Amino acid sequence: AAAAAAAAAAAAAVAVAVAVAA
Amino acid sequence: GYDDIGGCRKQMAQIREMVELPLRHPQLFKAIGIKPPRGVLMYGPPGTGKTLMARAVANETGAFFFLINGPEVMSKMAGESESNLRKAFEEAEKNAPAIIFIDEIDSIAPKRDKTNGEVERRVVSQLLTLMDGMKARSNVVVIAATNRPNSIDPALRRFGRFDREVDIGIPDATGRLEVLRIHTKNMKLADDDLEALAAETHGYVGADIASLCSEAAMQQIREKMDLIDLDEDEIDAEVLDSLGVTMDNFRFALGNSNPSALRETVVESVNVTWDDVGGLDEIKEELKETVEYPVLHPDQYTKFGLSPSKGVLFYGPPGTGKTLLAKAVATEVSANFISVKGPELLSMWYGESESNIRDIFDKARAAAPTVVFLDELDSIAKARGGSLGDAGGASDRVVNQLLTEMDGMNAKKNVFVIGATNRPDQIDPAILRPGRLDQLIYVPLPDENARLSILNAQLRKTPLEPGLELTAIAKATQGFSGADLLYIVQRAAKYAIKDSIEAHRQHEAEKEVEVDPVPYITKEHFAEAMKTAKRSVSDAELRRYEAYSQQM
Amino acid sequence: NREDEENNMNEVGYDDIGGCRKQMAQIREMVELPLRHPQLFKAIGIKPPRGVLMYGPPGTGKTLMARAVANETGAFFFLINGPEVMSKMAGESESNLRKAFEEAEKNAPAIIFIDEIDSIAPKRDKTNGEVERRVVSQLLTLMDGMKARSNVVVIAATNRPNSIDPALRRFGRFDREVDIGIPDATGRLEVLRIHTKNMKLADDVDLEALAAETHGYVGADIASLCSEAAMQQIREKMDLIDLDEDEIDAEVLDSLGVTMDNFRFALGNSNPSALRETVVESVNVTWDDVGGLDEIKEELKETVEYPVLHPDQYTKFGLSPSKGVLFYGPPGTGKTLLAKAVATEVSANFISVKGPELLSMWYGESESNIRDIFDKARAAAPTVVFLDELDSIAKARGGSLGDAGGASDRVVNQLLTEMDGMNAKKNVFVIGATNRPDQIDPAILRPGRLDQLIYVPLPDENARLSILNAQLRKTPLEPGLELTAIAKATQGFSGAD
Amino acid sequence: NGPEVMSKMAGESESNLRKAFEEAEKNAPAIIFIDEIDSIAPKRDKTNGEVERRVVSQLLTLMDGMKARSNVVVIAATNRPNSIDPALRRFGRFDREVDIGIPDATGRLEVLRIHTKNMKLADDVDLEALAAETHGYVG
Amino acid sequence: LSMWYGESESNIRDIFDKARAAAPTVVFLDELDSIAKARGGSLGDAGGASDRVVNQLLTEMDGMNAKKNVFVIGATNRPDQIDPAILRPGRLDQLIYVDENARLSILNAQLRKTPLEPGLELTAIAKATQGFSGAD
Amino acid sequence: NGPEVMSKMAGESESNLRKAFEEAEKNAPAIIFIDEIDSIAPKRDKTNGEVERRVVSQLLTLMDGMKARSNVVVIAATNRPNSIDPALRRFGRFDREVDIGIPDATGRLEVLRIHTKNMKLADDVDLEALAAETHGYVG
Ligand SMILES: [Mg+2]
Ligand SMILES: [Mg+2]
Ligand SMILES: [Mg+2]
Repeated sequence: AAAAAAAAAAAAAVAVAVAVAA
Repeated sequence: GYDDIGGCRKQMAQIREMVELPLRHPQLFKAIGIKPPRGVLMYGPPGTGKTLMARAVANETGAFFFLINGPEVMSKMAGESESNLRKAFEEAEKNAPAIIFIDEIDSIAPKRDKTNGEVERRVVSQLLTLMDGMKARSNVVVIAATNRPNSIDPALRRFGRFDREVDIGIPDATGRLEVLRIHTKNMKLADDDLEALAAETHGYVGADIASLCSEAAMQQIREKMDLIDLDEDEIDAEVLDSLGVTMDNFRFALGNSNPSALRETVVESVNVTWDDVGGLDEIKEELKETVEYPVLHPDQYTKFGLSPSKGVLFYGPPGTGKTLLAKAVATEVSANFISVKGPELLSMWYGESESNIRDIFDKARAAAPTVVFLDELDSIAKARGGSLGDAGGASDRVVNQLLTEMDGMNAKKNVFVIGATNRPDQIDPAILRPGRLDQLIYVPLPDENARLSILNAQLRKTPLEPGLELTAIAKATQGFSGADLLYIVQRAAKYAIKDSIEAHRQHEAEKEVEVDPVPYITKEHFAEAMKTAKRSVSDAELRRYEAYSQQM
Repeated sequence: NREDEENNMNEVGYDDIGGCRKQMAQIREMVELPLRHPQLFKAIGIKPPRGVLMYGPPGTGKTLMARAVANETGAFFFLINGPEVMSKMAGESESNLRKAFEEAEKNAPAIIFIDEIDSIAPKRDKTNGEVERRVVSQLLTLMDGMKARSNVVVIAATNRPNSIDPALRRFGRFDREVDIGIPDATGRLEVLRIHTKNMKLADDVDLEALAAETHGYVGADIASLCSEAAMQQIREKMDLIDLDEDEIDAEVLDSLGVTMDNFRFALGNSNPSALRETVVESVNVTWDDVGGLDEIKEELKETVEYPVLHPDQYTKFGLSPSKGVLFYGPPGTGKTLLAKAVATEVSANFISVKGPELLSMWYGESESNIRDIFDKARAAAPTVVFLDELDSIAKARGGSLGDAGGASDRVVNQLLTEMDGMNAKKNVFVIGATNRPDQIDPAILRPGRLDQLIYVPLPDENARLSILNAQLRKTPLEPGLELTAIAKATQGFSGAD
Repeated sequence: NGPEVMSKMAGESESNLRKAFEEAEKNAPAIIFIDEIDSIAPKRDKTNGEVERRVVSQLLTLMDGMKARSNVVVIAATNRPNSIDPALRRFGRFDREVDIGIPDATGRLEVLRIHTKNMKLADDVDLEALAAETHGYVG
Repeated sequence: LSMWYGESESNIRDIFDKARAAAPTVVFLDELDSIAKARGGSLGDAGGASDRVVNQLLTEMDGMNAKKNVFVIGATNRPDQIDPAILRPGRLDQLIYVDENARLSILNAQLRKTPLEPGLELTAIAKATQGFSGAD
Repeated sequence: NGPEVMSKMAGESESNLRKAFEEAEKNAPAIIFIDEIDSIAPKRDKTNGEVERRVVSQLLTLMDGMKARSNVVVIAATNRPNSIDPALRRFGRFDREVDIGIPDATGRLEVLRIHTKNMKLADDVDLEALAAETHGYVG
């Protein structure tokens, strides 16, 4: 007989940066 | 029955011909020399009645029928699901030239791109082979019912499996009236105009009309027992024969109903009236006819030969009632309305933000006509080009998604975007251009007569002294805004409440030893309210807005 | 013997449910009328609704309502917890649910109840696994198809209805969506009467004051308060009595009398479960601890206590009250101390938030956190929210030429729309304290967001004397000392100095 | 243990929770300690996986629901409560959250007495100075 | 500007592949400044998208021989912000500088399928409007 | 080793740790070596993946709990101690943080003598000057 399974691998995020000018 | 369904006369005729001609006289198809197809798909929004029409076709057709559904095919025993589908097809052939209907194919169509299990892939391949294995002389047609067309295995779209599809869309208002009538014959009708109810009903589709009808019926039933005081003992026949759902029930049901598509994005019922928006008379009129013509006289637009404008931007300094105009429009538009705030759509997960923009515009197109109010559009429309690396191009992606979804509004489905920003200087020059967002309404500082109108509109509910003169106030307050006047009135009200509480505690002490000593506001209250009254207008900001308006 | 007696009182009748009169009655009609007077629905022509969705914050008695209806109705009842259906075996969870529905139909007309549907309706579009999507498809098929429902009604309970598949939120599957929100003051009064009629209370019991002083408790919160009070009383009396593990005399069992001191102490040591995450221990500051600012103290006290104590007068004139206020002046003048005092005496809830605390390195969580905080504030209203140093979070949008990633501009836009937008604006008061009012955006200081611009000037000699008395109110001092000289000698100093 | 329940099989974790609770109620009037809840309550909103929210729903049902508890008391331990679902922090599920913070000099003295009772100390040693000079020790 | 990371160059690569496959063709690049924006002024970027797009455009336009006879047409409002590395000889050297009669012809072409009033002349609108454009 | 226990599959890395510790405590009094914990100690607050929190919690439970250890000792190895969860740097889990820095010139001489005992060099060359020339060369 067969069976099922759950799976959760990863995702993708985005970061935010601060800059300094001159 | 076949006539039971309605609102989609063209599609019902198409499907009826498609199902009857290869089933009533297949011999003529052989004589002409065309092999009729075996697979036929219908796709549309939820509640359109696809299952209803399929059931009616199963009923009105004398030929034998069989129903299959996606989630009941797979089974614990290995390889037994494929055998189940195979034996289903063998019985479909062996019994008679029947018609087989598979419900919710999307459960058995994971696009084979995100599909990872081996049993699911096997079942998909088995069904693909069986469909391809349906010879010309099979003389049995399969009918597929998909709720969403994008999550479909492209292999199923190939010729020989599913060539004829029908996008059963939301019915016309006249079709909506026809469906309402279909619901309205069985029930006991009061003496009195479903045409008006359909002309005012805009976003509801199919089952939503049934929901409205049921809700009105329930309200009618609710008034009856409470007045009759009917108890658990028994029902009174005099009540039973005296039953007719009136117009007021339908008013109540419409006031307590919303389209199933918008059920998630319902909005708080805040009430505003056209007399609450003091001043801005020309603005109020121009907005109302601009909203009323495309929604009531589509033929007039055709006669003119120029489609109406779609976007608009309200701009001005804060406290000029722009959000108040948005509320008033949301209250009195006779159409759907979705309020959207800028930062709400953004999401950290990469792509999700644009997905949210896409789905919100999907609902906007679904519940057409609609009025999407984007408050503080600047948060989205930040001018760029030197940002370089900061947010992560995600803001640029959002702006690109909004731009591509704002120019892609065809003549159909007539969706109006209302913008509201305080500082238009930061908006992207692209969006402000015509073709995507053309109209620009400017909300100047109120005139003195407009100021008086605003003042009178804010004290509509407040009991007032008989000998109250507001002309002096207007002559004094020259550069103020509606919010400033609201602050003045609230200060006066607070002073009055303080006096009333003082008098009430004095009277309570007297009792320990009229009800309202100040039933209305007094002139002294206004005198003290204006002692602490100031204007939030920044003269420099005024100059900047004037310069921008001149540049316009 | 006791089993029969226990069963009778075990069931919680409809009278047990309180504070939700309108919604409870509506659902009672929906469940009873087709099972008490079906004939009217055959005579009128139309069928009744056969689907209901309960939604609201937790501990709102929705599960209590399910138990109450199950106890009241004599019809068959089927109970299904949400995650309970699935199993390791392939294709058996849907088989199990189908078997459940078939059994429900086979036996009698029945009411199915599916608890925590949010785990079972993931919208079938954002998930990546197919088992959930096929379970959703199976539920949709059972709710819609040949013989979709046959004289059986389905009740569902949820906490996040917006994370549900739109097809499940449609007429024909779930016709009515009931919103059981925070109970009103009267509702809390009935809840208190329900929870206080069982145990024995002393004659000093007066529930009206307790219902008035509670501001955000819903259901179980109130029950918890009651329990805590009782336990405190038990601790007051389990101390005077010895350990006595063998048995306790009736005289201690009798004359318990949960005093008002117990109730007040338990209310002072409790808070609504909503604010349980954000609240912190607060220092104590008397009004006499705040020297000077007499007119400002009275103005703020009346402007906060009037909507909460005198709402009838507001409806008499039918005008909304002022909400915001912004103090500004030189630092250390006593602004933050005044805010602490307001937190200590005022009855309304206090939400203390630091200025740059809420900023995030990720994308969009600043505005999401602002929305979450503001939702919490408007949920458990009346509330007092203190924004310390608005110039840290509020600036003129776009002023800084150097790119910040747009975070600050988007945050300020979120603030603007929350202080003035499509808001209910019932009972939320924004208090600001900044010593540099030039850096704040001109829109925030507008009336309708921040209508009161209060300047806190330097104290005078009499105010310095008042402050000296306030801070010398505890420490012992010289009888021969007169502070008049100190006042005559201090001119430019502040309270902190 | 906290992560002891999570498994590769779909739904078996909740089955394990059901078995645990049913055995606990079937055996005797028991006390159930669930350790390190910070890994089994990710607020149901910041997380993206499906199994964890399902486990959270199972736990919420176990704590409150039809005949939720009878002669069973649940105690939990965690190092960060702010990263917990509010639905678990309500009366009926988790009535009261007790805090265990930094002891003072006297508290440090009892802890020192506890920890210095079994070894052979010198006669010239005292615990008062040690309890005073020790400031930030968590015991 | 493909959302997929790095694909912002593959889009231009396969656009020029579709151009060179169906030779001859005309690639009308509208609003060149938005694409080129020059280089150097803003050293940083969101993954150097700008500089990578300009380098892809230069390396997929300078590789055009006498075969495949492609032709790039540009148009802009601001000619100041175009890259001199793309205005160089050997890549794109032509400079076409772009009235009343054109305004009258535009007004007569816009009013083709329109029931106009017979007593109406558009020469007044042509003479009154001088520095206008077809969109307005 | 550090990254070899991680499993993207749900609830399997924890099982791997369970089997590892069970075998470790089954055989005999044992010494365990967990290489590169910095891949399994992101402090549970910065990273967004729930799997890291779950593995950290499982490690904490294994290193601390009811009848945690019996006659075994655990040692860790890392290059970035500052990027570690403070709950892992506690007495009873990892009490002794030993440092290993660059050896002295004498250390270089000793290492060379270790390296040049099995090979064969010439007489003329000495290792003292060679050790002195090797200033920062480590291991
Ligand atoms: Mg259907
Ligand atoms: Mg419950
Ligand atoms: Mg301060």
